[PDB]
Amino acid sequence: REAQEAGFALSTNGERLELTGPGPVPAELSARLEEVTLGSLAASAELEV
Amino acid sequence: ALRRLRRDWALHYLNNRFEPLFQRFPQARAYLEALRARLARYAETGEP
Repeated sequence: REAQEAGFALSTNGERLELTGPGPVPAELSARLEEVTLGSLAASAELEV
Repeated sequence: ALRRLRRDWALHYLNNRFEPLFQRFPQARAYLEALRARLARYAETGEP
Protein backbone atom coordinates (compact mmCIF):
# COMPACT_ATOMS: atom_id res chain seq x y z
CA ARG A 1 0.00 0.00 0.00
CA GLU A 2 2.73 2.49 0.89
CA ALA A 3 4.67 1.61 -2.27
CA GLN A 4 1.66 2.02 -4.58
CA GLU A 5 0.82 5.30 -2.83
CA ALA A 6 4.44 6.35 -3.47
CA GLY A 7 4.33 5.55 -7.20
CA PHE A 8 6.52 2.44 -7.04
CA ALA A 9 5.69 -1.18 -7.85
CA LEU A 10 6.68 -3.92 -5.42
CA SER A 11 7.98 -7.09 -7.10
CA THR A 12 8.04 -9.74 -4.38
CA ASN A 13 9.67 -13.16 -4.85
CA GLY A 14 8.69 -14.58 -1.48
CA GLU A 15 11.31 -13.44 1.02
CA ARG A 16 13.09 -11.22 -1.52
CA LEU A 17 11.57 -7.77 -2.02
CA GLU A 18 12.43 -5.14 -4.62
CA LEU A 19 10.90 -1.96 -6.04
CA THR A 20 10.56 -0.95 -9.70
CA GLY A 21 9.56 2.59 -10.59
CA PRO A 22 10.64 5.89 -12.15
CA GLY A 23 13.26 7.92 -10.32
CA PRO A 24 15.06 7.17 -7.06
CA VAL A 25 13.20 5.52 -4.20
CA PRO A 26 12.56 7.87 -1.25
CA ALA A 27 14.80 7.35 1.77
CA GLU A 28 11.79 6.51 3.95
CA LEU A 29 10.49 4.02 1.38
CA SER A 30 13.88 2.32 0.93
CA ALA A 31 14.46 2.13 4.69
CA ARG A 32 10.99 0.67 5.24
CA LEU A 33 11.50 -1.85 2.42
CA GLU A 34 14.69 -2.96 4.16
CA GLU A 35 12.70 -3.09 7.40
CA VAL A 36 10.02 -5.31 5.86
CA THR A 37 12.61 -7.67 4.35
CA LEU A 38 14.52 -8.00 7.63
CA GLY A 39 11.25 -8.47 9.52
CA SER A 40 10.19 -11.25 7.16
CA LEU A 41 13.50 -13.06 7.55
CA ALA A 42 13.43 -12.56 11.34
CA ALA A 43 9.94 -14.06 11.36
CA SER A 44 11.48 -16.98 9.46
CA ALA A 45 14.15 -17.12 12.19
CA GLU A 46 11.57 -17.36 14.96
CA LEU A 47 9.74 -19.90 12.78
CA GLU A 48 12.87 -22.05 12.81
CA VAL A 49 13.04 -21.58 16.59
CA ALA B 1 33.65 0.05 0.75
CA LEU B 2 31.43 -2.86 -0.31
CA ARG B 3 32.93 -5.04 2.42
CA ARG B 4 32.32 -2.22 4.92
CA LEU B 5 28.71 -2.06 3.72
CA ARG B 6 28.38 -5.84 4.26
CA ARG B 7 29.25 -5.10 7.89
CA ASP B 8 27.21 -1.94 8.43
CA TRP B 9 24.03 -3.67 7.27
CA ALA B 10 25.02 -6.72 9.33
CA LEU B 11 25.14 -4.56 12.47
CA HIS B 12 21.87 -2.88 11.48
CA TYR B 13 20.22 -6.31 11.40
CA LEU B 14 21.98 -7.64 14.51
CA ASN B 15 20.94 -4.66 16.67
CA ASN B 16 17.29 -5.41 15.91
CA ARG B 17 17.85 -9.10 16.61
CA PHE B 18 19.73 -8.41 19.85
CA GLU B 19 17.64 -5.69 21.54
CA PRO B 20 15.13 -8.16 23.09
CA LEU B 21 18.02 -10.39 24.18
CA PHE B 22 19.83 -7.47 25.81
CA GLN B 23 16.61 -6.43 27.56
CA ARG B 24 16.00 -9.96 28.83
CA PHE B 25 19.63 -10.78 29.77
CA PRO B 26 21.55 -7.69 30.93
CA GLN B 27 23.97 -9.90 32.88
CA ALA B 28 24.92 -11.44 29.52
CA ARG B 29 25.95 -8.04 28.13
CA ALA B 30 29.54 -9.18 27.56
CA TYR B 31 28.53 -12.50 25.99
CA LEU B 32 25.81 -11.16 23.69
CA GLU B 33 28.06 -8.39 22.38
CA ALA B 34 30.72 -11.04 21.75
CA LEU B 35 28.34 -12.75 19.33
CA ARG B 36 27.43 -9.39 17.78
CA ALA B 37 31.01 -8.80 16.65
CA ARG B 38 31.59 -12.45 15.72
CA LEU B 39 28.52 -12.75 13.51
CA ALA B 40 29.56 -9.42 12.00
CA ARG B 41 32.95 -10.90 11.17
CA TYR B 42 31.09 -13.79 9.54
CA ALA B 43 29.40 -11.15 7.39
CA GLU B 44 32.66 -9.24 6.99
CA THR B 45 35.39 -11.76 6.15
CA GLY B 46 33.23 -14.83 5.57
CA GLU B 47 35.11 -16.57 8.38
CA PRO B 48 33.18 -19.74 9.32
